[PDB]
Amino acid sequence: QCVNLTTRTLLPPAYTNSFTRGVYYPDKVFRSSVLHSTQDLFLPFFSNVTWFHAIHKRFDNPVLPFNDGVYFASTEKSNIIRGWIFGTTLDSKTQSLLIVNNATNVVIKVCEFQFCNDPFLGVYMESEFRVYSSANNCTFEYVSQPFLMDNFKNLREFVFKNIDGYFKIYSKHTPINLVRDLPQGFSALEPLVDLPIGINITRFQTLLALHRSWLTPGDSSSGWTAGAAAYYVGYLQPRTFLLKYNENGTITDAVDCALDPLSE
Amino acid sequence: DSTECSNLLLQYGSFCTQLNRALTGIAVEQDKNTQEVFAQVKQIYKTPP
Amino acid sequence: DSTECSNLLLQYGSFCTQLNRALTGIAVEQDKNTQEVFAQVKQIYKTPP
Amino acid sequence: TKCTLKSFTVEKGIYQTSNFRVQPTESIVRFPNITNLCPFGEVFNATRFASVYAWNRKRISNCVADYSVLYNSASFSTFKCYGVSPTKLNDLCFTNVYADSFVIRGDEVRQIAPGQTGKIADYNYKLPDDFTGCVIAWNSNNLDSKVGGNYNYLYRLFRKSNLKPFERDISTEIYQAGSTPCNGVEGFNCYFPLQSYGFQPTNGVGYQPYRVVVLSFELLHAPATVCGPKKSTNLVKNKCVNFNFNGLTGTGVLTESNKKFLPFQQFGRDIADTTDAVRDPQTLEILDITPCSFGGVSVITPGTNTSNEVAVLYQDVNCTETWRVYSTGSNVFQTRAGCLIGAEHVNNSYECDIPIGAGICASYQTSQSIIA
Amino acid sequence: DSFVIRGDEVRQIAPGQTGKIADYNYKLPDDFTGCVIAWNSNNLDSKVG
Amino acid sequence: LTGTGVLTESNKKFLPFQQFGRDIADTTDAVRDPQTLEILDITPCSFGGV
Amino acid sequence: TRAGCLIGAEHVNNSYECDIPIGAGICASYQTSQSIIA
Amino acid sequence: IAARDLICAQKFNGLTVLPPLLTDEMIAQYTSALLAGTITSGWTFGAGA
Amino acid sequence: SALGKLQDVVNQNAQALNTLVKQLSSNFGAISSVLNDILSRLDPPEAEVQIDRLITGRLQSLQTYVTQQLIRAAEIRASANLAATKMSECVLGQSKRVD
Amino acid sequence: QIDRLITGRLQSLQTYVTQQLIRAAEIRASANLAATKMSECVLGQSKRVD
Ligand SMILES: *[C@@H]1O[C@H](CO)[C@@H](O[C@@H]2O[C@H](CO)[C@@H](O)[C@H](O)[C@H]2NC(C)=O)[C@H](O)[C@H]1NC(C)=O
Ligand SMILES: CCCCCCCCCCCCCCCCCC(=O)O
Ligand SMILES: *[C@@H]1O[C@H](CO)[C@@H](O)[C@H](O)[C@H]1NC(C)=O
Ligand SMILES: *[C@@H]1O[C@H](CO)[C@@H](O)[C@H](O)[C@H]1NC(C)=O
Ligand SMILES: *[C@@H]1O[C@H](CO)[C@@H](O)[C@H](O)[C@H]1NC(C)=O
Ligand SMILES: *[C@@H]1O[C@H](CO)[C@@H](O)[C@H](O)[C@H]1NC(C)=O
Ligand SMILES: *[C@@H]1O[C@H](CO)[C@@H](O)[C@H](O)[C@H]1NC(C)=O
Ligand SMILES: *[C@@H]1O[C@H](CO)[C@@H](O)[C@H](O)[C@H]1NC(C)=O
Ligand SMILES: *[C@@H]1O[C@H](CO)[C@@H](O)[C@H](O)[C@H]1NC(C)=O
Ligand SMILES: *[C@@H]1O[C@H](CO)[C@@H](O)[C@H](O)[C@H]1NC(C)=O
Ligand SMILES: *[C@@H]1O[C@H](CO)[C@@H](O)[C@H](O)[C@H]1NC(C)=O
Ligand SMILES: *[C@@H]1O[C@H](CO)[C@@H](O)[C@H](O)[C@H]1NC(C)=O
Ligand SMILES: *[C@@H]1O[C@H](CO)[C@@H](O)[C@H](O)[C@H]1NC(C)=O
Ligand SMILES: *[C@@H]1O[C@H](CO)[C@@H](O)[C@H](O)[C@H]1NC(C)=O
Repeated sequence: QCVNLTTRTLLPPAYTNSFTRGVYYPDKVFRSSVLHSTQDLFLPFFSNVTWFHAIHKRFDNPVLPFNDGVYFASTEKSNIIRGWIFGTTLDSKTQSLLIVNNATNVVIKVCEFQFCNDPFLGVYMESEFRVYSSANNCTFEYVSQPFLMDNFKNLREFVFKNIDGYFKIYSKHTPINLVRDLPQGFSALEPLVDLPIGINITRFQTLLALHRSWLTPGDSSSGWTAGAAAYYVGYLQPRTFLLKYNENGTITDAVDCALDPLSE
Repeated sequence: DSTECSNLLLQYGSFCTQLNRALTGIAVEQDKNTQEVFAQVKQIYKTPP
Repeated sequence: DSTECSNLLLQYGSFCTQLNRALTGIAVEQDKNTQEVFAQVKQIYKTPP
Repeated sequence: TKCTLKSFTVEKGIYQTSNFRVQPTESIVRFPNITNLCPFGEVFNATRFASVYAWNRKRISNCVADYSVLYNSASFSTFKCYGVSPTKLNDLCFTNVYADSFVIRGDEVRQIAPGQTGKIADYNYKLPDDFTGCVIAWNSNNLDSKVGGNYNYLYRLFRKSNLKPFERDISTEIYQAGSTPCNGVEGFNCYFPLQSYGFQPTNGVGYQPYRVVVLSFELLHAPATVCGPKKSTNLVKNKCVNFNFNGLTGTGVLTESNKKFLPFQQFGRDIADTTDAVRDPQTLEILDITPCSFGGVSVITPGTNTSNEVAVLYQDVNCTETWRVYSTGSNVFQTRAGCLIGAEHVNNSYECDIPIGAGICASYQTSQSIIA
Repeated sequence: DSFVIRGDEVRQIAPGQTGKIADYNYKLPDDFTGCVIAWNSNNLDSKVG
Repeated sequence: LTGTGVLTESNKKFLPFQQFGRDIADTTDAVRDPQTLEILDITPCSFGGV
Repeated sequence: TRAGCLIGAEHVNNSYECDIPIGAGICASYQTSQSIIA
Repeated sequence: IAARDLICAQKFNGLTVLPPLLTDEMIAQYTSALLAGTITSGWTFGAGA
Repeated sequence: SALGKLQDVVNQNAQALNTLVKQLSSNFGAISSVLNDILSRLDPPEAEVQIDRLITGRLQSLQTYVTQQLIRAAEIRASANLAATKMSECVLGQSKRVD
Repeated sequence: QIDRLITGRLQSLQTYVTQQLIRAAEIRASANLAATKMSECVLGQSKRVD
C-alpha cells in the first residue's frame, strides 16, 4: 500500500505575497451598499504565503501546521489536487479527517487512519487509492457534490477553520489566465459546509494525483510524473476587517485595519 | 492591554470615534484662535536699528 | 414598533421630555437668530425703477 | 400633548406629538411546509446509548418539533435551555440542530453545563461558554443497569490536557502519570485512561445512570430547516402586520423586493441591525420589511383657557395628491411644512402669532376659528 | 396553593418553565412574588400496588 | 494574577505581609516574586501617540 | 521634530504656508516624482 | 517613574497632549512685527501697506 | 470652497444624525441590538434586562447628541449675534472699528 | 463586570469631552475678544469706553 515516492529533488521553499485574498462572508446575512467592520480569522493583507510545486522531478506534499486556519489556493488545469488530510499525528493513535474527491462526488471521513507516508492518488485513468493503510473507529461520513470542479486557468481558493467542534470550509472558483503566481485582485469566499467532526487538528497535508501512463515500472519512487501544479498556503490570524458591500450584496472590496496606520 | 475587553468594546459600539472627533475639533479650534489673534499681519516688520 | 419596550421605557422614566425641550429651545433659538440678523427693518423698501 | 407636559392646560403655541402610528390589523405566520415529526423516539426512546467518552452526535433536519409527544412517554429530571426560553420553543425555528447523546452518573449531570469542571467536562464532553441549546437528562436505572453490574459504559479518567468545546477523544493510549515512560503497556504510575461505570440497580441515585441528550442549535441568522408546531398562514402585502418568519417576530409592511439572496442567506439587514428583508420559506420570494410608523405630527392650539379646538400639522404628507392622518376635516390647507387640518387659509398677511413653518403662521380670530 | 406531583416535575413549578404541569395543570406568572415549597411524601402518598 | 507588561527591578520595600502593590488607580504597579523574594515593577508596554 | 519623529517625509530648508499642520512649527505638503516634504 | 510622574500615568492610560501649531518664538515674532508696525507706521499697516 | 463654514455646519448636523442612526447597531452589553431577536428568543422576564441595557444605551446616545447640538447652537448663536452686529454697524452705518 | 466597567469609563470620557467642549467655547469667546482688541486698540485708536 505504501509506495515511498522518495524522489530526491531538493528545491528551496518559495514565498509569495497575498495582495488581497482570503476574504469570506463571516455570516450568512445579506448586506447591500454598506461598510461593515467584523473581527474574525482572516488572512492578513500582503502576507508571506508559502509556494509549493509539483512540476518535473519535483513533488511537494509535506505535512504543514494548522495553527488557527489555512487559506489554500490552487492554480490548476488537470485536477491533480484531489483533497487534503487533517490531524495531529496522522496515525492510528488519533482520529483524523480525510477529504477526497471522486469524479462527480466527494468522500469525507473522520476515522482513525494509519496514514501512509507520502500519501497520494494515481492517474493512468482511475488507477490507485494509496492514502491510508487502515480505517478504524470510524465515526463520521459525508458525501456531497465535488468541491473542486472544472495554462493555469482556474483558481480554487479554500479557507479551513476548526472552530470549537465545527470544521468550516469557504470556497470560490475564479477563472484567470495568469500562469506565474496569484492574480492581484479581489474575490470573496462563500461558505460551503460546517462539518461537526469534533476533533483536534494541528497538522494537515495535501493529496496530489500521479500520472503513470507511457510506461509502468515497479511503482516505487519511479515511473511517475506530476503535471504542472502548485498551491499556496496562508495562515489566518485574528484580524479586524472593514468589508464593503455593493447593491447586489457582494463584497468587492475590504480593508485590513492593522496592516498599516493608513488602513487603521 | 487586554484582548478580551477590546473585543467586547468593539461590540459595545463606536462612541470613541465621535469623542475623538470632538477633541480634534477642539484642537483645530485652538490653533485657529491663535492664528486669528496673532496672525493679523502677514508682512513681518522689523524694528529699525 | 414594540409595545413591550415602550411599556418598559415608561417605567425607566421621562428624560425624553427634557430632551425634546432642549431641541425645541434650539429650534426657536435658530428662528430668533434669523429674525435678529435679517429682520432689522420692518419697512420693506423697493429699489427705484 | 397635555400628558407630555404633565398638565391640564396648554398655553398658546405649537407642540410636537408622537410620529404617526398605524396599528397592525393582522398577524401572519410563515413557516416552511413540513409534515414530518422530529425523531424524538430515536433520540430519547432508543436503547443502547453511547458512552460519554465517545458521545454520539446525530443531525436533525426537515421535521416539526412538537415536544408535547414526550409528555406521555418520558419525564426529564433535568431540562435547561441556554440562549433561549423554553416558552418560546414552540414559536421558533432552528438552523443546525445536533443531538449529542451519552450516559453518565447522576453526580456528573451538573458537569454538563458551560463553565463547569470535573472529569466529564475536562476529559469527556465539554460545552462552549457561548452555548445556545438545551440540556436534557433522565434516570435510566431500569434500562442501563443489570444485576451484578453493567460495564459497557466507559468514561475517560486521565488526559494530558482539558478538552476543548465539542471535542471527542476516543484515543486509547496508556497515560503517563510519571517521568518514567511506559510504551503501550500498563505499569506502576501508568494507567489505562478509560474506566467503566459500575451500574447496579442497588446503588444510590448518585451512581445511578443518567441518559443525557444535548441539543445545540442557532436561532435566526440563517435558513431554519427545523421548525416548531406553530401553523403558517397566508401572505399579506402592503399592509401593516405582525409577522413571524422562521421564528423572527416583528411589525412592518411586506413588499416585493429586487434583492437577490444567495442560497445560504435567509434574512437581510441594513446599516443598523434590523431585518430590512426576508425570504419566504414557502414561496422562496424576497420581501422588504418597512416600519409602519412614519411622519411627524404637530399640534396647533390656543391656551385652552380661550378655546378647546385645535389644528394638526402632518409633516411628510401631501394632501394635494386614504391619507396618513388621524382624522380628516373639512378645512384642509397644504403647506411646504405639511398638510394642515383644522385651520382655514386666509389670503391676508399678519404678524406671526404661532410659527407653524416655512412662511405660515396661525392665529385665533373672528364665531371664532383657527386660521393659517 | 397546594397539590401533589412527581419529583421530576417540581422544576416545572417556576416562572418561565414548560412541560405538562406548567402548560396544562398549574402555571405561575412571570412577575411572581412568593415562595415555592416542596417535600417528598412517598411514605404518605404511596401505597403497595 | 495575570497581566501584561514589562518587569524590572524596583527600589520599593515590601513588608512581609505585602505581596502586590498598587498605584493611584487600582492597578498592580509592583509585585514580589515568590521564588526569589525580589520586588518587580510592572509597566504597560503600549506607550506613545501615532 | 519637537512633536516627534517624522518618518516618510524629507526635510526641506524652504518655508511655505501650512498645508498640513503637523506640529510645533512643522507643516507637510505634496510637491515635485512627487514625494512628501516637511 | 509612572506612578510618580503624572504625565506618565496620563500617557500609559491613553491620554496625550498634542503640541500647538505655533511655537512661542513664532508668536513672539508676530507680536514684534505688530509692535514695529504700530510704532513706525501707526494704524496704517492694519489698513494696507 | 468659498462657503466652507455653512457647508461644515450642514455636514456636522447630517453626520450627527447619521451617527445617531448607526448607534442603533450597538449591543450595549446585550445579546443583540435588534430588539426582535431578544423578544423572539427570550421570555419577558429574561428579556427585561437586555431591553433595559439597550434603552439605557440609546438614551445615552440621544442625550449626547442633544448636548452636542446645544453646544453647536451656542456657537451658532454667537455667530448670529456677531452677524447682526455687523449688519447694524456696517450696513446700516459706517464703522470706525478696525477690521 | 467588564461591560459595567466599559460603560462607566465611557461615561467618564464623555463627561470629560463635554467639559472640554464647554471650556473650548469659553476660550473661543475670549480669543475672539482678544482678536477684536488687537484689531481695534493695537491696529487703531478706539473710541469705545473701557
Ligand atoms: C491537540 O493536539 C496537540 C498536539 O498535536 C496538543 O498539543 C500538545 O500537547 C502536548 C501535551 O498534552 C505537548 O507535549 C505538545 O508539545 C503539544 N503540541 C503542540 C504542537 O502544541 C493539544 O493539547 C491538543 N489539544 C487538546 C485540546 O487536547
Ligand atoms: C429529538 C430532536 C428534537 C429537536 C428539536 C429542536 C429542539 C427544540 C426543543 C425541544 C426540547 C424538548 C425537551 C423536552 C420538553 C419538555 C418535556 C417535559 O418536560 O416533560
Ligand atoms: C517506506 O515504505 C514502508 C512501507 O512498508 C514504510 O514502512 C516506511 O516507513 C517507508 N519509509 C519512508 C522513508 O518513506
Ligand atoms: C517571506 O519570508 C522570507 C523568509 O523569512 C523572506 O526572505 C521574504 O522576503 C519574505 N517575503 C517577502 C515578500 O519579502
Ligand atoms: C467514485 O464516486 C462514487 C460516487 O460518485 C463513490 O461511491 C466511489 O467511492 C468513488 N470512487 C473512489 C475510488 O473514490
Ligand atoms: C476501535 O477499533 C479497535 C479495533 O477493532 C477496537 O479494539 C476498539 O475497541 C475500537 N474503539 C472504540 C470502539 O472506541
Ligand atoms: C446588481 O444586480 C443587477 C441585477 O439585478 C445587475 O444588473 C448589476 O450589474 C449588479 N451590480 C453590479 C455592480 O454588478
Ligand atoms: C418507546 O416507547 C414505548 C412507549 O412509549 C416503549 O414501550 C418502548 O419500549 C420504547 N422503545 C425502547 C427502545 O425502549
Ligand atoms: C411547499 O413549499 C415548497 C417550497 O419549500 C413550495 O415549492 C410548494 O409549493 C409548497 N407546497 C404547498 C402545498 O404549499
Ligand atoms: C383663565 O382661567 C381663569 C380661571 O378659570 C379665568 O378666570 C380667566 O378668565 C381665564 N382667562 C381667559 C383669557 O379665558
Ligand atoms: C404636492 O403634490 C402635488 C401633486 O399632487 C405637487 O404638484 C406639489 O408640488 C406637491 N407639494 C409639495 C409641497 O410637495
Ligand atoms: C383667496 O385666494 C384664493 C386663491 O389662493 C381664491 O380662490 C379665493 O377666492 C381668495 N379669496 C379672497 C376673499 O380673496
Ligand atoms: C525555592 O523558593 C525559595 C523561596 O521561597 C528559594 O529561597 C529557593 O532558592 C527556591 N529553590 C529552588 C530550587 O528554586
Ligand atoms: C539644508 O540644511 C541642512 C542643515 O539643516 C544642510 O545640511 C543642507 O545642506 C541644506 N540643503 C540645502 C539645499 O540648503
